[PDB]
Amino acid sequence: MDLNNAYDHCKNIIEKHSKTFSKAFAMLPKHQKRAVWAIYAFCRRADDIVDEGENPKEELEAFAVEFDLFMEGRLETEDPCWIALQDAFERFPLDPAPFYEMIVGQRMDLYPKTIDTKDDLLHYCYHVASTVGLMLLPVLAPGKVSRVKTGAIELGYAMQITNILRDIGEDLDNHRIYIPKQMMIEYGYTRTDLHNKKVNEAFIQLWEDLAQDAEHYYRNALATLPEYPVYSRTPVGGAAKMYRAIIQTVRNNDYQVFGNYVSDQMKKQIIAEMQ
Amino acid sequence: MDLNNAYDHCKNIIEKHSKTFSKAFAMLPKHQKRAVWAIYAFCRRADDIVDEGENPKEELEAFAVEFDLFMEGRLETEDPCWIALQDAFERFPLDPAPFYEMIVGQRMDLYPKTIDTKDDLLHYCYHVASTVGLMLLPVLAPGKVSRVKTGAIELGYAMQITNILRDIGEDLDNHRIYIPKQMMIEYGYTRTDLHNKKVNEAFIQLWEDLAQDAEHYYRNALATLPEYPVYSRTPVGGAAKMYRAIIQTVRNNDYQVFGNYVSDQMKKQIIAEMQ
Ligand SMILES: CC(C)=CCC/C(C)=C\CC/C(C)=C/CSP(=O)(O)OP(=O)(O)O
Ligand SMILES: CC(C)=CCC/C(C)=C\CC/C(C)=C/CSP(=O)(O)OP(=O)(O)O
Ligand SMILES: [Mg+2]
Ligand SMILES: [Mg+2]
Ligand SMILES: [Mg+2]
Ligand SMILES: [Mg+2]
Ligand SMILES: [Mg+2]
Ligand SMILES: [Mg+2]
Repeated sequence: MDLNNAYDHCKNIIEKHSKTFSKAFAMLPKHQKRAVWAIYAFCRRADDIVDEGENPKEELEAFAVEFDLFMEGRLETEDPCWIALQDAFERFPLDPAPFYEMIVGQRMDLYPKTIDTKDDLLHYCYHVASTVGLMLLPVLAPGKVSRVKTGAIELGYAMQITNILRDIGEDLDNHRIYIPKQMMIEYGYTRTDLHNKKVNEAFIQLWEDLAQDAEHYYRNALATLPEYPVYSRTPVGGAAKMYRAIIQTVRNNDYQVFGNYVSDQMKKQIIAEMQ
Repeated sequence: MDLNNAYDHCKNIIEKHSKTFSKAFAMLPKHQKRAVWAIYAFCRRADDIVDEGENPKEELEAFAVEFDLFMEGRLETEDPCWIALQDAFERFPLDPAPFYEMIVGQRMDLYPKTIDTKDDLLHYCYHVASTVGLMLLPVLAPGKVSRVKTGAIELGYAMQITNILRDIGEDLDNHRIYIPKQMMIEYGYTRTDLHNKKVNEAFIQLWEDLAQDAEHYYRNALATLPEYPVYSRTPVGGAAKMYRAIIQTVRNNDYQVFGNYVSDQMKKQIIAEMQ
């Protein structure tokens, strides 16, 4: 297909995966929006290989090999995702380094893993979420990367921690735990408590501890919003605030995370306030 | 109850939990056999708190506090397990140190844990299995503890590794993995493979690697059998060989450990050959 239809393929991927990010980034000007769709599709394919694929090691290694060929300018393909990404790399000064770092992060999920400390948690969040922010920065803030970089990394932390806090039960059903072990020890929330899906006062203490770290990172990220060009402020601030709202949604549902969505109407409220 | 009925309570515990250990240790002379029942009951209560209890941290801490009171000679109780254990400690020179170390091992199972290396695996096996052997040694080999000690520790390794190899699926269903992560990486057996309960050629390579380590430890332990007094050789050698036979049982069932017992008749064959 031609470039328009290659980008349209990527628009469908983001629209199907995330109402929050699709709605936020649709507000960008044309070529920035299309580049974000292509970059998002690269992240989505990597994460889907590891989180949903049948042999994730072999399939992720093949994905990494293809991206190597892509960066050498030598990938010949009809895959719409690569056609779109080729244009984005040629149209904006995208840096391959965070793309490689994302693949490093996805490798972290291939084998059994225990998060021991908050520092362990942030190392994981950096490689699977902060890198996405770094991938997007040349599109969202041309010429201003170094002054918004730290906020973008911390927005990554905030969003990934939020994801983890929403998904404790879903991840447990998949034999994954991202809650730091030292935090379960600090608050007396045992593996047996988690296994029984117990929402007790120790659970809430631990959950709120992590949630407050996420809230701190969101606040730090939002403080950098005036340094973005005007056309990125509502997309980035809107993405940040709709994802942050997952936290209060879980609180309002009494921390029941063993069975949470910001409502369509609430997303529209947040976007309207940004605008 | 009196001492006879307190020990009988412990005989029932071992008979219900393990046909292998009950059959092996019933072959000991009277007072050694009764002491082994009491020591086994102490191990069984600790492991059951952590593996089957409802709040294992609080319940294991209370168990540890009671054992502290017991060792000070100040526990007043009607619990048959403590009455039996009191007699065993007064009748034989039992060393409290491995009893404390067992509780350290049980604490290891309270919170999320990843075994990374074989050394990590052996550290766990030492604290939950080798300590049992060390607890029993003054009863099984009076005056010969230091010359049979290393074999007893390695028999602990062999038995716990065997237990782990038999129980991979049962432990996975309980959100526990004892297979070393570095071994899954070495052989290319991913967390997704394990989650799908796949018995492929990479699984068999990993399983056989661990099984051969266990076989090495069994051989080392059995080489020390001539240093035991005659009345302990069939109990210890018989316990060792019936538990080792779990390995070949799993092999004969094509490594299907996601749904294995040595048969009653096979246990009788092993005991008869020892005798
Ligand atoms: C606009 C800007 C500067 C940054 C926005 C993009 C960033 C930094 C992160 C996206 C983070 C997440 C959690 C995507 C969901 S993938 P998932 O739901 O499958 O998550 P999982 O694989 O369970 O971790
Ligand atoms: C006679 C002599 C010198 C030593 C014999 C006793 C020793 C060293 C170990 C007993 C080991 C095991 C695996 C008991 C099963 S408890 P379980 O089936 O619940 O195991 P788990 O809690 O899953 O690890
Ligand atoms: Mg995912
Ligand atoms: Mg993921
Ligand atoms: Mg998630
Ligand atoms: Mg057990
Ligand atoms: Mg146990
Ligand atoms: Mg077991």
